[PDB]
Amino acid sequence: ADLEDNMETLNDNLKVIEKADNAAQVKDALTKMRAAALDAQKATPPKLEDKSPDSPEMHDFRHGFDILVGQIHDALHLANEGKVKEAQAAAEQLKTTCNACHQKYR
Amino acid sequence: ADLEDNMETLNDNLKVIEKADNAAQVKDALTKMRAAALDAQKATPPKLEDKSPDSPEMHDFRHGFDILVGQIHDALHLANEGKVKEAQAAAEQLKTTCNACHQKYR
Amino acid sequence: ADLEDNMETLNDNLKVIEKADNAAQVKDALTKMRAAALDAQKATPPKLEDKSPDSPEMHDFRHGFDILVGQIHDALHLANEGKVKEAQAAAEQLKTTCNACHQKYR
Amino acid sequence: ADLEDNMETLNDNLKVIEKADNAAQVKDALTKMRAAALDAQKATPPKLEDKSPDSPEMHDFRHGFDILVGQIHDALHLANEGKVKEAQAAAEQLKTTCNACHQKYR
Ligand code: HEM
Ligand code: HEM
Ligand code: HEM
Ligand code: HEM
Ligand SMILES: [Zn+2]
Ligand SMILES: [Zn+2]
Ligand SMILES: [Zn+2]
Ligand SMILES: [Zn+2]
Repeated sequence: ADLEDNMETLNDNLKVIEKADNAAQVKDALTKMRAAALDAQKATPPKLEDKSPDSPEMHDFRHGFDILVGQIHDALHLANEGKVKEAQAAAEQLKTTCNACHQKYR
Repeated sequence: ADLEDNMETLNDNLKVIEKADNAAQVKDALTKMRAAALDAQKATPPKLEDKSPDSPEMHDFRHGFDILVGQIHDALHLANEGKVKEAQAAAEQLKTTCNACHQKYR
Repeated sequence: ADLEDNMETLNDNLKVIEKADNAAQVKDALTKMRAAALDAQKATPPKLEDKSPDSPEMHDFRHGFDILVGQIHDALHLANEGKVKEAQAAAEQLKTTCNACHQKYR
Repeated sequence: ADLEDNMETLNDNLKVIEKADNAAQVKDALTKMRAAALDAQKATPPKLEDKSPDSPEMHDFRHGFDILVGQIHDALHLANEGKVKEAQAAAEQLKTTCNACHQKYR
């Protein structure tokens, strides 16, 4: 899908996690986020459609996703360890990464 | 693309890296590997077409990519730091991850 | 050294990075933070001096550092790639990790 | 402690993990390895006592530990998820990292 969609996914499951009750939910949600993130990856953001594919910006843009995915990956682990609360914390702190990118490229 | 393709990509650039001379090459090759890995991600391997999307296996399968991608990501950094040799080492040691997955799901 | 010290180090270089001008500075500062974090690691926080060494808390406490170190490591890479700005961003976003631990154990 | 010691620690718990039966053991052992690794970190290897602290080698040397610790961190997660076998696999594959450093600096 396109950015807007994967981003909608990202934001939806994030709220699902915040309202989540069981570790089952959190896991599934995070899993979708990973997918959404990995997909958002390939995309080229509007503010950067004039920049070349191998631009310092496009590279930093892609780097952001590697950070985001790495984080989800870990939060995932926590959910898998049954630790629902600290997994949610992990998800909440993800926002820092979401935001970060938004300033630079949204 | 489909697994076979992204896997071909993955294996080709790996050898490109082993035969690589300049940091420029390694970078580019690793970059391609990231793309191939991230894509291979979405795919569902043959040995697991009967297993549900949220199977312990399908999840572990996906996890391997997170490891692989993470590793490529760091190798990438090394290449960007001009450190061609240790980046190649990083690439060589990636194999451990490639193999790992192959036993369980290839 | 002891927590307070390594923590002071951590917070000092963090501001050094924020006021940093050249990539050389950022690198050096981040390098100090790595050392400081790696050291703070071994330590046992006050709120947890009654808890056993292998407590869920002492483990989570240790995990936080693994996250922090991991992040510093990557920020370091960026600095080495000459990318001073996104390296600073990487540092700023570290705080999320700093904070996270402080709620739970400070 | 000094390198030799942390290294002994590292190699001992590794074998403990290989002979390990319950997830409890694996966790505890890996935890010791982390401590041993993080400590080995600060040290200055013999082959590099003539090189300056900020040498390309001393830096690469330190980087190796960041890789090792990172890996241990993940194995740790697997143990915590009860997955004793794949955690042991994680541990076995760590050796690739152990070796790597030994060629360059042992
Ligand atoms: C889990 C974290 C994240 C969440 C929940 C999130 C959420 C959102 C949401 C809800 C939008 C709404 C606007 C729309 O698409 O119509 C948006 C847009 C956007 N996000 Fe994020 N985001 C996250 C991470 C990131 C990261 C890491 C990057 C950069 C690498 C990024 C780049 C963008 C961009 C470029 C847009 C503009 C899309 C457009 O053209 O409409 N986001 N984000
Ligand atoms: C850089 C590391 C890797 C390399 C170089 C690599 C390479 C290859 C190659 C050359 C094939 C050839 C057979 C073909 O596709 O026709 C293959 C197949 C396969 N690989 Fe990898 N691989 C890597 C990592 C991984 C990882 C991490 C996983 C698991 C998460 C994985 C899963 C598979 C599977 C399931 C197949 C079978 C594909 C098919 O149906 O043909 N690989 N791989
Ligand atoms: C780069 C991020 C971090 C910065 C800049 C930072 C900074 C600080 C500072 C300035 C103090 C001042 C109080 C003092 O020590 O006298 C402090 C205390 C403390 N920090 Fe951090 N911290 C960071 C990360 C962390 C992390 C990840 C943990 C947990 C694993 C942690 C645990 C603590 C604890 C337990 C104290 C109390 C120390 C005491 O007994 O005085 N910090 N931190
Ligand atoms: C878990 C993986 C590792 C294991 C099990 C391991 C194990 C060992 C063992 C058993 C020795 C025995 C010699 C002695 O100390 O008397 C040794 C030496 C050494 N290892 Fe490792 N090691 C590991 C990782 C590393 C890494 C990542 C580095 C580099 C960053 C490294 C650097 C060294 C060095 C420099 C020595 C020489 C110490 C001396 O002066 O005696 N090792 N290692
Ligand atoms: Zn973790
Ligand atoms: Zn690295
Ligand atoms: Zn990075
Ligand atoms: Zn993992």
